[PDB]
Amino acid sequence: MELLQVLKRGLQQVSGHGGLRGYLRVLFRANDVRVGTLVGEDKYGNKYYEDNKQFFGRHRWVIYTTEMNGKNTFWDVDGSMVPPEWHRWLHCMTDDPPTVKPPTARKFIWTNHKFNLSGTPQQYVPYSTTRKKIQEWVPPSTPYK
Amino acid sequence: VYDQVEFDVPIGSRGDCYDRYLCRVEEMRQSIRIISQCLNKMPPGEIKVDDA
Amino acid sequence: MFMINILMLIIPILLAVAFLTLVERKVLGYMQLRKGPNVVGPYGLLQPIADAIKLFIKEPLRPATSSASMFILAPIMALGLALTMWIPLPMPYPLINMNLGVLFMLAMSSLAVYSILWSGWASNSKYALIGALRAVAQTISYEVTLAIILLSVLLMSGSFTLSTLITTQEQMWLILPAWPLAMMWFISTLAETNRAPFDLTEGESELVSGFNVEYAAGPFALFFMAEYANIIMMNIFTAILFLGTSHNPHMPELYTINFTIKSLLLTMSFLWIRASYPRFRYDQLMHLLWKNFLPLTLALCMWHVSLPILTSGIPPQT
Amino acid sequence: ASATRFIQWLRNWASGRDLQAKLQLRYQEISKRTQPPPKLPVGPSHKLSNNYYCTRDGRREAMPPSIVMSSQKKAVSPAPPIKRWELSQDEPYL
Amino acid sequence: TYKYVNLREPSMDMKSVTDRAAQTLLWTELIRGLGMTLSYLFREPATINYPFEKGPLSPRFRGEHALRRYPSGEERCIACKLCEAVCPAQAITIEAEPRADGSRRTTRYDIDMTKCIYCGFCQEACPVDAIVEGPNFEFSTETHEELLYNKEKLLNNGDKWEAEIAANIQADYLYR
Amino acid sequence: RGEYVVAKLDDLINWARRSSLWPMTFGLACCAVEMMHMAAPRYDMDRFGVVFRASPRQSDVMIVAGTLTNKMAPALRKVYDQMPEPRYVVSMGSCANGGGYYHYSYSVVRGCDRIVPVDIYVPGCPPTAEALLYGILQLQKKIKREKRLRIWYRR
Amino acid sequence: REKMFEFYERVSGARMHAAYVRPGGVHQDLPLGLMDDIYEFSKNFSLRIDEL
Amino acid sequence: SKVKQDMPPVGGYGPIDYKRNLPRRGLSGYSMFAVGIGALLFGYW
Amino acid sequence: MNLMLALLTNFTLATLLVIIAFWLPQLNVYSEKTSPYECGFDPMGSARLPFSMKFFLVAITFLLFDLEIALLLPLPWASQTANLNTMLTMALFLIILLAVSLAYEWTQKGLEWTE
Amino acid sequence: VRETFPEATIIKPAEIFGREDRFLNYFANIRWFGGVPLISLGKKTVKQPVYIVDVTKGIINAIKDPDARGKTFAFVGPSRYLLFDLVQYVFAVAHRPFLPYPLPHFAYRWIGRLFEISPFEPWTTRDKVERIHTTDKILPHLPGLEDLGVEATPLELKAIEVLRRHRTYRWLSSEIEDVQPAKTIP
Ligand SMILES: CCCCCCCCCCCCCCCCCC(=O)OC[C@H](COP(=O)([O-])OCC[N+](C)(C)C)OC(=O)CCCCCCCCCCCCCCCCC
Ligand SMILES: CCCCCCCCCCCCCCCCCC(=O)OC[C@H](COP(=O)(O)OCCN)OC(=O)CCCCCCCCCCCCCCCCC
Ligand SMILES: CCCCCCCCCCCCO[C@@H]1O[C@H](CO)[C@@H](O[C@H]2O[C@H](CO)[C@@H](O)[C@H](O)[C@H]2O)[C@H](O)[C@H]1O
Ligand SMILES: CCCCCCCCCCCCO[C@@H]1O[C@H](CO)[C@@H](O[C@H]2O[C@H](CO)[C@@H](O)[C@H](O)[C@H]2O)[C@H](O)[C@H]1O
Ligand code: SF4
Ligand code: SF4
Ligand code: SF4
Repeated sequence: MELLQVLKRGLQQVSGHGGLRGYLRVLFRANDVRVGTLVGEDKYGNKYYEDNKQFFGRHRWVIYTTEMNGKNTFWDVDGSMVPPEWHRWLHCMTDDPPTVKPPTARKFIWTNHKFNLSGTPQQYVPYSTTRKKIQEWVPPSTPYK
Repeated sequence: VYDQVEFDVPIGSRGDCYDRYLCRVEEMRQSIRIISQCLNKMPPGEIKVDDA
Repeated sequence: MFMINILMLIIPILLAVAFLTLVERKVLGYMQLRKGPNVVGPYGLLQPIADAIKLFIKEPLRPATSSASMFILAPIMALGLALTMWIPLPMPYPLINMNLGVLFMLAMSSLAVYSILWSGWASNSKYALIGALRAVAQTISYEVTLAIILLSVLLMSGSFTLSTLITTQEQMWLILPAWPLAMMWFISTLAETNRAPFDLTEGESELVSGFNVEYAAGPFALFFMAEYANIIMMNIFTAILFLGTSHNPHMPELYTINFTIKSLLLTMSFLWIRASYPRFRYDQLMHLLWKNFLPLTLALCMWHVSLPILTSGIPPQT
Repeated sequence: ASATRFIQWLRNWASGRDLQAKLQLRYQEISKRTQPPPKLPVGPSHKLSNNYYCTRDGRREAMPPSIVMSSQKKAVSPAPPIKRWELSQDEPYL
Repeated sequence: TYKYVNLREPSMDMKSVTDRAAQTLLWTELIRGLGMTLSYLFREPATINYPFEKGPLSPRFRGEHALRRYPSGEERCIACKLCEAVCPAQAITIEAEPRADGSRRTTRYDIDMTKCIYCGFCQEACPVDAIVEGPNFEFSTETHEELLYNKEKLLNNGDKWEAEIAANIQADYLYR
Repeated sequence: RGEYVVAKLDDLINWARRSSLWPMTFGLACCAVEMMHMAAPRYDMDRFGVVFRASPRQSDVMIVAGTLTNKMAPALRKVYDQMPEPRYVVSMGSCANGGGYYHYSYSVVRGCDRIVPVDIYVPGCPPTAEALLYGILQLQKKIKREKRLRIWYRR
Repeated sequence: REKMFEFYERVSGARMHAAYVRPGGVHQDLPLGLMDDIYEFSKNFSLRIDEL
Repeated sequence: SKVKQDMPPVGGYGPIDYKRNLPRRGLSGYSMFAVGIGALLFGYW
Repeated sequence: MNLMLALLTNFTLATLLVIIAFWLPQLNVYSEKTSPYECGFDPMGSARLPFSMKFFLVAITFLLFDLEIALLLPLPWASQTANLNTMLTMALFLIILLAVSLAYEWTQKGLEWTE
Repeated sequence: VRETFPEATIIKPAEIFGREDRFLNYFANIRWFGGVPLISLGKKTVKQPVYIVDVTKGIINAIKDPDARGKTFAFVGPSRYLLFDLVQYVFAVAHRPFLPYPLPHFAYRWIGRLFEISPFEPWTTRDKVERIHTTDKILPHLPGLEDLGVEATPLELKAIEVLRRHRTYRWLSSEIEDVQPAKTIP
């Protein structure tokens, strides 16, 4: 009976997440208990998974780290936490993960990725990047008059 | 290249919302019919006019 | 002990109503190839709690043009009468055993219509008034057919007591000998509860929100709870009328389990129907009842007066 | 694709169609998200000779309108009457 | 060629007339509609688990702008102002002067991201691939001012996103 | 300790409010099409508790999804004022953000923030449906950070 | 519609406002693999019309 | 190298349906009414 | 006493929820907020203006038909009579006359709304 | 303030009326208690309320006016009213029934403490009762709004703007000229 096999698959998911505690963690953090193949992990702690039997769109996913750049992200996660090298693979712009097709290294590329900083003291504030256009006459500092 | 593809124009008989709804549904089917011919008859070559 | 019995009636009703809202959103979601709530609590189980708290800490508005007293009265009437509709329901024992329980439910349903009329009129705004007058049209459409449909069924049961329907259906569901009446009853309950494809007093795509368009926050929540309470109650009424459950006096919980399953499935069918059909035009609803159900209902009322007499199967008075 | 046999039968029966043959969710039949590089062709003007621009200059062939009448025999219509359409042979009536 | 969408006369034989009466009285066609929504209830939903799963995109996707560098670290932009000229929204503002080493470089490069229509004309017009639209689309802000990008912001975007941008350009430059 | 009690009550009202955001059924132009795709099955906004309701009396969020013209500006302000509080405004797309392609037109309001206060700006022309969803989840986190009861306690 | 938005995005980089058809032709040639995916979409679409 | 762009497969793509297909299901009108009356009579008895 | 208690509790509970709704939330009342709703534009004319009823004749017919059910509701009890010959004839007579009355209003175009 | 910052401009407004004031709105909100209590029936108190926009324009001119540095201004309205006449005008403009009754000072104070119990924003207080029944000082020696170029706005022209929302549906549309003004203490 398939209805018995379905229960085993769902019961297997509890062991695939390392017990009930790990299962409940992913259930409450990501609202999804599927088990996939660990494609890789980035230096911030994000873990990347695939299951190619899932339909297109659900076949790749990230479990975000619980802390990033000194911020607690156990409950507060956002798509901007995905670093650029994994961003391409997660959005299916490429087939190759950065574990296989590493990005080209440059001396100016950020070593540490930053998430969206709006609403924090690190937010961007616009300003004019050009210098003063008109130089004003400065009167002398002595009374000759 | 619409003169090179075969499709049917749906026509209503009562000029009401229901007939106009049927015409739009049948136009979707004909669009799929046209798309099929475009997929098979796509030619090679450049995609903008060779005139810089 | 009776005061405790009352609280063990209306608190569960309110909880069932809250979680019906989740179920409708999930059921509609999956029929629409999506999921519905699945974030707020696991599988969305906390979603109703967030909505209720949200509404009751939201600012209520009394419109400048509104009739203050009637504006406040109407939502109180809606919820208070929605709860009242439950007290005579045999599940299998009623909280209040009534001689004319069916006649009590008809009267309480008629009174509840005024919570739509007065809220719409008291709002003093055009979309609210249009919604209220649609309720006048809706009641005119279904009320006569609804009472006569009940009469025909009660000519097989013999009384207006709701517990007698349990006795009547001990051997066989009444849907067998009265499936034509069950069909017309089912549609009438959809019109009675202002449900799709008869959701005209609200008629979102047409009237924004119809009669309750000026209501916010807690007062709005009262109308919402009343509506979903009536959806469940009307489908419990249907289960008792046509799918009677067997009652073992020594194991009354077996009745309750069986009767609850039937009530849930009938409630699901309301959600199913809402996902499937377009909306009637409110004049077309009137013509449905008066030109189709009423002729058939009159004929079947004649048939069910004669059938017991000619078959010598008249039910007992007691 | 993971639906059990019973569920496949249930929705097949309810819909009245064999839904498994034309699923609306995409799986492995789609194109790979990495593709080999292209090698696009060039157009008809990519030549090293017999290619003077003046001989293929569409813009310079445009002319001002032809003045037919200004204020400085059989009757005609703008064009022949339109030919009557034919009924479709693929499916004349829906 | 044309076809009629609604031009058919129902058969008036006894079986057909009784088939239509059953449909009217027993609601057969309405029951059929219930079957369709029922079949959908038991289909896997199309929903993806955002932000843990993402909608697919291609290398051509036009997102947040960035200013790029050569492998040496020098800026690609040489202040030609082609992007500023072509911008359909006039969202680009540029000032330039000789750099302290004589290089032709900008002293202002602003993109008003609330003017911009994200059309990609600027990256088509650029002769050196200096200005691009990157793949980022998750940069909503809390204030309007945060979307008025100056050159420092755009260079940081390039440094932040270059690893992905260069791989995307590699995938699509033979189509350009 | 009152500080502890008000802190927990803040979490509850914040959680209830962000978990049940009901945007007003209100859209202006092409950005409203991407808003439809956020309600469509792939993203299913309703799964976050985000549900459109037509009446402003029953709405918590106004998503300004499209160009705001001078002729439309009074009606937008009207229906925003008729929203009970707390209420939030999400500006979606270049037109709503600052005028966009039509910034220099004689008939266009250069940003909806001249008419109403704005909590989140979603960039794009249009923002993708995912971009809009990112903006809604950003609004949720802004509501999560609110300190209404903690500030009242220290008044 | 969401699947057809992807076709827009794959040729132009935009889901809606492609700015792809221009005087002279189109902006860019179809990426490799696009016509197979359009064919896969079109194979099943008529069934979706049948359900509507 | 040779030209390489997106093209149809050599034989063309497989057939694509487009014509309306709403299959015919259900019992005859006679059979449905006969079952309905049969249930009525069993109920009455 | 049980019935009266049950009614009092139901409407007391509803009234309490309305009291909480009005005294719990933070209010911010001003003119534009409480103005009547008409899709963002000011209403033209009062909502108290007459609103023509196009089904006025069906509404009046409802009053007469609504009273027929009051005559018919006792039918389950009347079926307990020994005088079933009279009761059945009179029961059918009333329903038939209701059907005739419906047929008349139907044929004379009384169920069609005024245009 | 005058000691820490000798060059400060110090502005001394009377009770300020406006849409979001706690003045005209305060009187109009007494209607929920039926009658309107008043110390000595409001015949012993005089007020000279000033419009919010006048105070605003006076502040803005003080910033731009070099002569305003180090000065102290008094911003008062054009007219002085008896507290009884003012409240009577408020209820006339709002078309609410006006039932003034006398309440002695000690009684009014006791109720003031009653409303001070509220941990939120008290509807009234003992201190508030005192200030409402305090006579508005006459300070001829101080410069006023006219010294900064502002022309004081009469309460008769702006009361409807504040008090229209305090009416019922019956009286919402009543025009500005329908109510006769209040006796101004010449
Ligand atoms: C189906 C039934 C569901 C019912 C659910 C009922 C809600 C359950 C959750 C309760 C959470 C606590 C309520 C907090 C919400 C308060 C609204 C708010 O946010 O205001 C912010 C305000 C903030 O005020 P503020 O002083 O900081 O500034 C506001 C003024 N301006 C605009 C000028 C800045 O908080 C308060 O003022 C008081 C907070 C008190 C918290 C304790 C609540 C006591 C409630 C009793 C009120 C007394 C009247 C009786 C009401 C009935 C009593 C039940
Ligand atoms: C021994 C002799 C015995 C003598 C007695 C014999 C009696 C049996 C034979 C008589 C016929 C029995 C069936 C009667 C059922 C009622 C029929 C009916 O009124 O429906 C027809 C109605 C007509 O409307 P229309 O199709 O638009 O055109 C009419 C033109 N004037 O069309 C409609 O009403 C359509 C309704 C639209 C709303 C439907 C929305 C819900 C649809 C799903 C419901 C599924 C049924 C669920 C039933 C559950 C019951 C628990
Ligand atoms: C517009 C005006 C329309 C007027 C319509 C009037 C319709 C009347 C139709 C006849 C209905 C009654 O038909 C009649 O019913 C009674 C029972 O009630 C039957 O009576 C039979 O059974 C009863 C018991 O039930 C016995 O007491 C009686 O001795 C026996 O004859 C008659 O055998 C039958 O002839
Ligand atoms: C004793 C109870 C059982 C018996 C049933 C009692 C009710 C009988 C109702 C009979 C109605 C007959 O008279 C009715 O008049 C109108 C004329 O306006 C007829 O014709 C008109 O109405 C029908 C439906 O509205 C339309 O399809 C038709 O185009 C229109 O001309 C109806 O087809 C006819 O049914
Ligand atoms: S994408 Fe288009 S609108 Fe935006 S800066 Fe570039 S050229 Fe201007
Ligand atoms: S970004 Fe490119 S196009 Fe724009 S000024 Fe610099 S070099 Fe020129
Ligand atoms: S921002 Fe772009 S997509 Fe949105 S309304 Fe304006 S032009 Fe249309």
